[PDB]
Amino acid sequence: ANESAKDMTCQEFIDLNPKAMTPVAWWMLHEETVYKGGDTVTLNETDLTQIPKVIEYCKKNPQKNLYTFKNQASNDLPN
Amino acid sequence: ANESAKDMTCQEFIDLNPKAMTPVAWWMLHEETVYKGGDTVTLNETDLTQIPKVIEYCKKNPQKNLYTFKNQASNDLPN
Repeated sequence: ANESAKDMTCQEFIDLNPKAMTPVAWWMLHEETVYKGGDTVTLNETDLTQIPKVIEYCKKNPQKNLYTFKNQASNDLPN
Repeated sequence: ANESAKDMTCQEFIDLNPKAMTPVAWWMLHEETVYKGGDTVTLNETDLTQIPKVIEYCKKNPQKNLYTFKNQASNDLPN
């Protein structure tokens, strides 16, 4: 266990099963959070737009880490 | 994309990468639904205890649907 989704490389992300790619995408994009400002853990329209972009941006850059794709994304949550 | 994390068979789950198995094991313990007046969406100690047990339930019962292992687990609310 714990081969590390946060250390999965982008070439490996685009090669994992497309069933389990969907949970991986939000786990990363919302960075395993406890959720702040409320409990509205639903997919937001930014999130729904980013689910394809976190895949495209990996096949476009196969050398990158999977979890650094959080740095671009705002989601909805407060600082 | 758009393969069924919600219908990954248990023989297919124990064959997915141990990197992305971790997101799927939470995702199944806490569905794409919305929360019920709390913050226990974290990898709390019940979830940390269930994440290995649901992997063990798939390799011992490889015919089951991975998401059946939610129906046993009353963890997706505050207590």
